[PDB]
Amino acid sequence: SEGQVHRFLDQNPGFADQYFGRKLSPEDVANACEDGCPEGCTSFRELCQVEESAALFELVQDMQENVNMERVVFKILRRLCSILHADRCSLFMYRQRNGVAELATRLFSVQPDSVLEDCLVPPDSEIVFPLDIGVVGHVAQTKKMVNVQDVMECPHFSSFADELTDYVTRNILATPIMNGKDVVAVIMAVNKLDGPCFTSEDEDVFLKYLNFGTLNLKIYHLSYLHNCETRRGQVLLWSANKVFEELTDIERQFHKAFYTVRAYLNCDRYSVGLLDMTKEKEFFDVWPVLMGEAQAYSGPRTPDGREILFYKVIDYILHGKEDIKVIPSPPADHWALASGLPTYVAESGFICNIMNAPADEMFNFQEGPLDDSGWIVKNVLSMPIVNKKEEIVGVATFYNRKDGKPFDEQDEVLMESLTQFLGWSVLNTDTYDKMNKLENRKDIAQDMVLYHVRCDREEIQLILPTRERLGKEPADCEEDELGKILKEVLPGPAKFDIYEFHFSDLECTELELVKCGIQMYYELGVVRKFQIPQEVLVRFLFSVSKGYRRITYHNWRHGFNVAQTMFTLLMTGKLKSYYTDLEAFAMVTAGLCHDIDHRGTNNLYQMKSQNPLAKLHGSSILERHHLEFGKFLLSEETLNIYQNLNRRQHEHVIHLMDIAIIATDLALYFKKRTMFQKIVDESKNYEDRKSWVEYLSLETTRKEIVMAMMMTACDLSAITKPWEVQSKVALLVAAEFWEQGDLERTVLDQQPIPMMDRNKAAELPKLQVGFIDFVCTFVYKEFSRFHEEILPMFDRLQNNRKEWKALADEYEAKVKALEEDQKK
Amino acid sequence: IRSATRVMGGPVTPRKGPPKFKQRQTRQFKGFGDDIPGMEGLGTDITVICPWEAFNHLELHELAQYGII
Amino acid sequence: RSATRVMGGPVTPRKGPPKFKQRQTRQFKSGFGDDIPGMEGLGTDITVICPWEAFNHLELHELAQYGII
Amino acid sequence: TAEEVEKFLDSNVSFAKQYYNLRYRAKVISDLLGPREAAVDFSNYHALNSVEESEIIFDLLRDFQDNLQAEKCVFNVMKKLCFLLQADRMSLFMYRARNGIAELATRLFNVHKDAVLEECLVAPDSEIVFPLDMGVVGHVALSKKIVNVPNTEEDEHFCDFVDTLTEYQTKNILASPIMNGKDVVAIIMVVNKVDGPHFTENDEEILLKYLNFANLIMKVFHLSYLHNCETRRGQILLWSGSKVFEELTDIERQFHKALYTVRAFLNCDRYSVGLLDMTKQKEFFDVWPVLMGEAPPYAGPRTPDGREINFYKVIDYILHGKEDIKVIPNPPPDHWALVSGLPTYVAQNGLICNIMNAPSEDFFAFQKEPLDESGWMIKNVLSMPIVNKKEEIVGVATFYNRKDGKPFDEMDETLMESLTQFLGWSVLNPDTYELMNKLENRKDIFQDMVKYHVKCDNEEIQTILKTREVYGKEPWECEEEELAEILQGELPDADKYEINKFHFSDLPLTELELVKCGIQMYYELKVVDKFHIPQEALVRFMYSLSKGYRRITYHNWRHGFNVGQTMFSLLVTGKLKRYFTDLEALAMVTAAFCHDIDHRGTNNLYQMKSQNPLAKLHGSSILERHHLEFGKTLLRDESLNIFQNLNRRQHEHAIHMMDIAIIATDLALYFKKRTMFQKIVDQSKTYETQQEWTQYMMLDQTRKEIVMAMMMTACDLSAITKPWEVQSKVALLVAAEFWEQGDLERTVLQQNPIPMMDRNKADELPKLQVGFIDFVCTFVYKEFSRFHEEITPMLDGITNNRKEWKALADEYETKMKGLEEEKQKQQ
Ligand SMILES: Nc1nc2c(ncn2[C@@H]2O[C@@H]3COP(=O)(O)O[C@H]3[C@H]2O)c(=O)[nH]1
Ligand SMILES: Nc1nc2c(ncn2[C@@H]2O[C@@H]3COP(=O)(O)O[C@H]3[C@H]2O)c(=O)[nH]1
Ligand SMILES: CC(C)Cn1c(=O)n(C)c(=O)c2nc[nH]c21
Ligand SMILES: CC(C)Cn1c(=O)n(C)c(=O)c2nc[nH]c21
Ligand SMILES: [Mg+2]
Ligand SMILES: [Mg+2]
Ligand SMILES: [Zn+2]
Ligand SMILES: [Zn+2]
Repeated sequence: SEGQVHRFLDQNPGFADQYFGRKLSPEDVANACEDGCPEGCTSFRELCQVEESAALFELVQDMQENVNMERVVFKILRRLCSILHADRCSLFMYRQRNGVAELATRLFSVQPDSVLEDCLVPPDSEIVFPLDIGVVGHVAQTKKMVNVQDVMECPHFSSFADELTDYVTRNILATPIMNGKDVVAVIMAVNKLDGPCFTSEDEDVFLKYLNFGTLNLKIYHLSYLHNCETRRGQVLLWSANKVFEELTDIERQFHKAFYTVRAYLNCDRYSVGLLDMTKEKEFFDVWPVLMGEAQAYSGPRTPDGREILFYKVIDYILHGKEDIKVIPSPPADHWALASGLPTYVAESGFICNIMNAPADEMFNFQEGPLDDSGWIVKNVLSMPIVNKKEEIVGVATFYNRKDGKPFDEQDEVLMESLTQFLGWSVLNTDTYDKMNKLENRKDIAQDMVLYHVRCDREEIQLILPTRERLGKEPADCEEDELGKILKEVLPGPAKFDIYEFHFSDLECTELELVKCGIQMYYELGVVRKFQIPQEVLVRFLFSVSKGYRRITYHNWRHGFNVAQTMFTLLMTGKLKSYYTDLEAFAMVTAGLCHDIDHRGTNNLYQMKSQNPLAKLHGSSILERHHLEFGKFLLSEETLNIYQNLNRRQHEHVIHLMDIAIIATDLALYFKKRTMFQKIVDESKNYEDRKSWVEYLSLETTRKEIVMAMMMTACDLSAITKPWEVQSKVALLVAAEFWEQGDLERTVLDQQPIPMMDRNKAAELPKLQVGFIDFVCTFVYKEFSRFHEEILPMFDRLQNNRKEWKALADEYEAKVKALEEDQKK
Repeated sequence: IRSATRVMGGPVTPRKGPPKFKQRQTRQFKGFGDDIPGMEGLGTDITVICPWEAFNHLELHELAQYGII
Repeated sequence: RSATRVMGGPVTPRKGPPKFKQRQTRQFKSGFGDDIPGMEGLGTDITVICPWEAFNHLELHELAQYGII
Repeated sequence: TAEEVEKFLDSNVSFAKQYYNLRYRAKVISDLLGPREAAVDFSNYHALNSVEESEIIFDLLRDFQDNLQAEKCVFNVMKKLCFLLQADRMSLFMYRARNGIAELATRLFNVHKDAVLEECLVAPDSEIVFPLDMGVVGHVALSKKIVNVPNTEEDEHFCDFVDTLTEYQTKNILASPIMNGKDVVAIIMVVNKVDGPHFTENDEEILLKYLNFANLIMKVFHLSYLHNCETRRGQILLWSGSKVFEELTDIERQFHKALYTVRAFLNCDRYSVGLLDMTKQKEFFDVWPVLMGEAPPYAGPRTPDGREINFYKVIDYILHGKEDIKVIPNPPPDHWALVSGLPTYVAQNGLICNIMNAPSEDFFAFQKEPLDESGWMIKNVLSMPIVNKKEEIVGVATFYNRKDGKPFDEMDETLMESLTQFLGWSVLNPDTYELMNKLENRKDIFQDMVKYHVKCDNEEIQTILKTREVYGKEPWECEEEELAEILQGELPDADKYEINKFHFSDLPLTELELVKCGIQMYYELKVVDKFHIPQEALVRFMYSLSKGYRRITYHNWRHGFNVGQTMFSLLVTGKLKRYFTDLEALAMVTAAFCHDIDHRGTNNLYQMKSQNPLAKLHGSSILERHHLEFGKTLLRDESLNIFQNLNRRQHEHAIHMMDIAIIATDLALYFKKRTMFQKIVDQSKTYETQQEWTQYMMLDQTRKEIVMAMMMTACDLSAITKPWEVQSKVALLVAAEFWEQGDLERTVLQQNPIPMMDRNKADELPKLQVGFIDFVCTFVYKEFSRFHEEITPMLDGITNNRKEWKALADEYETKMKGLEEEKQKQQ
């Protein structure tokens, strides 16, 4: 009997090793095997070896083509089931969510004869298993192979699959597939038909035979991780590119960043909601609640203490046709807000992962078709968006991964990185708002400054009495009428002798100086050539006069004196030969506004006191401020005397003004001083004056150097005045210096220099003599040598030096005869 | 067909209770920037302007007396 | 000694006209962005108006007449 | 015995095989898959039968362990293929790409039938680098196919450089590429078939069949390398993003912070960063000497942007030994990183440079000696530029001596390119930092000029505080007593001018007299002595308030003084002070005096419609918040601070009261909170005596604030309760201002003004005035009359004014009616 043969074989180990360990004839092994084995095989061992080697080679060839994973592991599971004489095997795939581990199913009830259709499980049929329930959880958590002799005696065993699948288990054997120190999957064999329990040989075969499925799963896991990391890197790079494009508000930045990376997320829909950031309410909004007219707020509150209020929601529909929608005021029944998950996320600040949203109890869902397209929510993942101050500014929620699988650890890491990067970028929005507010404040301050400096309607009537003579406002007057009015009021060319080197303003009022300033412009002839409006000219002169502060020395009188000295240098000194009319226009205009807003202190005091002037401007603190203020006044339409000028002429005038105003700095004059000497020396040998005038009229750089030198000479012109005018101005500068020294002593608590203290007020003649010897003499001697018409300046300078020296010797004799004679 | 696991509709699990959620990632990536060595030299200065060019020491002293320095 | 019989350094049967790669400026590079859908109604758009919601259109029109609104 | 059993087994050999594979297959599978040193006769060359084929197949399968050392496994496969293919030597040429030009270096060389790993492994310094278009190796790289060369002489693309170098002769070649699916990963080769003319087709079949095992090993190696590189790139980018957004800082500190943290993810011994100077154009005094001929023009390298190449700061990161970080301002040309000349070349061209075997390079000048005592010597470098959003090079970053002793490859280039791309984008933050600093400084400068133009100087203060005449000292030297005597001498009498009455008129008085009356008002509240207010500061503050008001048709200093006088009269004559304290009353008056300090003559609607900067800044209540801000600015000045002798709590309470008062002047806000004041007034009538009501109100802050707002609103509109003579002129002033704003609206903008503003309808003023009286003022005045009996004069005055305005409007309407029927309709 066949059963008799089988039993006699199995209960007789002595004979079994003998007959099967026999040299079998080649034709016998040829007939025994199906089809025909090659000549190599001669025994059962060789036949089994050849067959198994061929099967393993075919399996390797299958893995070679691409990443199949499922098919290869199914075939090796069938082979292992045949080898082990079991009847069931399964594949449980490791997955991590919310920081906890799970063991889903990927292959179930694989039998020695089966097809991939009846063992593969769709994502909607997996039996998830926590890391505590069941033997599989123990295997996953202990990272060790587990053999169970009897299931009924196993403490950590779960029967959950038995009722569902209607099966009874009597033996279990499992092992974790590892990719280093992380579990990838577990493979389990159930209900050993071979015998009562798993023998040691079956354990050894199970351990050895699985070194190939481990390789396949390792390849699959490595490919998945590489793809995920590449996608995360691309997302971060694109977000960084979009964030740094410009400075905008939070909403624009968030929308750009979220829209640009819509292809790297692989999601059906995702919505972004923005939370209000109002910390406190105003008095007129808290009054009704405190008076019992309205009920106090009672609802969810963020951990910062604010009120959850989504004031804007942006939707991204991607499954069908792209439809980006922005909701101004999100209704309470919005398809995203109605779940209640974003509100809970805002209250807590937790990353929430949902596997089966319809079968949920904490948050309610629609549990049906959201839209006519029949898109049903199946997987949700929500994260907060916090800045560097740990304040939630929004909530991002993602739905329905495209591939049809629940959100795993990699997706959580990717989207958390995206939201983390977007949270830090809020610092750009704060800087944007702060910049806008600063700009608005500066513009307001500039307007308030402009109102006070400008000349109003009533003030202009002191110079343009059109309200009575014409009975009309100056704006509506005609050019001819304005000129006729101006002719009478304006002083005559020789009334105030504005052409001389000895002009004194001590006998004229401020209005007289303004009228003389207008008369200089009329004398230069630029009024009729450039079509300068006369009302604009008068208003500009009055505004410039008002711009100067009411300080001791650097008041409007100093500016007018410098302008008049430049005018007489151009006209009386015959330095106009080298310059055109536009250059003279710009020169006079720059001379008027060279000390427009002097505060009464020099540059060094600005540097030492950390004034904002010393911070905004680095090299020439005050001299750059005056130019900026003067150009600010000229930018106004009503005060722009450059209204009718070509673009090239305007740029030329602006460049000349920039050169002239900054040139008044004494340090720059000291540095670039020998170039003027070289130019003078070149002039002295060229030829008669006509050829030199012809040549120098074309050299731009030499003309600019002479321009700067004339600026410097005009700035210090107060010394080349007659001794009556001198010795009176010299007291004003001393008073200003003494005031600055007092400010230095009280505020900065530093001892002033011997020039800048009231105690050494008897050494003024010596200091004046030293200043004359050091600074003025070089420039005035060089200008006298250049043009012989400027000799009176040098003569008066030498006379003033003689007078100051005589005073110094008198003081020295007095102090000598006191100290070294009276005491001794 | 009845499927391998005999389960339809959605994933089943033998775990009941309130779900747990991850806290955040707010420690691994978190005076500003002062512990970095070599940090002292870096920083914009307010003395990047040349005081004066090649001048005699007596003239340099004289410039200070007149506040032009 | 060595299987490749060279110890000083790598050897190549070529010459020395060094060639270097150009920077990529096509993928990422080439207000700023307005073609994005939904960008029009997403700015600051400061138009905060008090709803009033307590004045009928008679008194509302009267209030608007005097310019207080 | 089982003789019948063995006969039965012979009868059905299938059953015997079944029994054997049930009870014995597991043992043979366990033994074969375990260490068994497969026995194949390798002594001679012979054909392989099924048993030996199975043995060699189970080998190369025993090696599929967890460690999976690629080199050892591929070496074993090659050693077996040597016997299988009947070849003499084999080698492995790895595939790498540098500078966009792919190379083919060697890793395994000269493996024969009986060889060992140490004698066939190739160190990184012994590689034979081959271009991709020189030999048959390059041909198989390009064609991506197996190539068989029966004779080397007939081959056109065969190179004998290795043959001469390795004193070897090759007559046969057969190679095949190992691919990851679309990109080659390595090339295997055979040479000099033993005991044969050339490699046959069977050798090709054997090589193709046994190449399967090496493909998986190459795949796992490549996948692991790529995954590691991508993870490193992601970490680098995220760390850099974290460190950039910490705060706003200049480029140097930001770059140092970004580059210090990612030092671990960059597998380099050294790397340094140099910073270029971005100055584009000099100034006139710097171009004068060059043009005049005092200094030779600059001659040297220039960036493609058109600037001089100057490195003003270089940061060195040394990591091979002890971690040192140094910064060298104005580095000399002798610097170790700059002496090579590669940074200057990169700055000139803006190209990514990858250099292998740097010492043996002729284009540049690299040091060929140990740079330090440890013997660290430059072998491989990589330098790339940093480019901002305007295609301007900002700096150059260089990297040296990869840690694993291998030349830089494509992945390193991509990683560092992503890092430098991120760094170049982040330059926006330092630019915004500098712009912010400049804007803040510019704002601070302009605000001082307003302070000077509004503050009362020492010359104007002598018009009231005549200290320079009664004494010889300036007000600073004088003590408080002398100032008090001078003030009491100068200040006008209170009852003579009727400063606490509801009919006070400012028409005869002058503005200086109004300032003196304001000082007298402050004195009359007994506030100066209580809080130790400096009298000089009080006078200067009042004069500054007088000067700060614009010379507008209506909103002059006179209007502010009228509002302040009305508030004082309400506090004193109206007996509304019983609730508030002295400090609250002081805040009342001070906020009343500065409610429209800087009015421009236009309402909030014009500010909103014309997009004024005030509308952009404040938004909700433009002019009221502007006035509050400007008024608080003046009080913050030391010379104009009357709150200086106040503790923190008192000062905070005063400031809060001021903000409550000033904003409350808004008409919409008053319109939205009338019913609450009505409810307070109604509640006031449920108490028996006034004393109880005063006691209750003194402890209710919100109702006091509501009364604050209502009294401010009543004082703002107080000009409509004056006798007929004053109203007849104030109405015309207000109408003129409104007409001016309307004609401004018609010109600058393009909307017709409302009938309340257009100049043509100048004869409908009585109708608008009576409508305004009926709409706004009557409610507040009637409520205040109900609240306190002493406010009735205001009610009777306003009702008389309404009667007169109604009479005028009726006369005008009758005139218009008559002029339109007898003259226009019926004729
Ligand atoms: N019907 C069926 N159940 C299985 C199979 N494999 C494992 N199980 C069962 O799934 C269960 C999961 O928890 P356990 O590991 O404790 O015990 C296991 C087994 O009882 C299989 O192949 N078919
Ligand atoms: N000595 C030796 N030379 C080889 C080996 N493999 C390839 N080569 C030689 O190196 C060369 C690489 O490109 P070739 O086309 O010149 O052909 C090859 C052969 O000439 C090897 O294993 N040993
Ligand atoms: C005050 C300073 C600009 C230089 N400066 C000057 O210009 N004048 C006219 C002086 O008399 C004078 N005395 C000292 N410094 C002087
Ligand atoms: C708008 C504001 C001037 C309020 N206001 C006012 O105070 N007075 C006195 C008026 O006559 C008037 N007429 C309109 N609005 C007016
Ligand atoms: Mg000056
Ligand atoms: Mg107002
Ligand atoms: Zn000057
Ligand atoms: Zn007002």
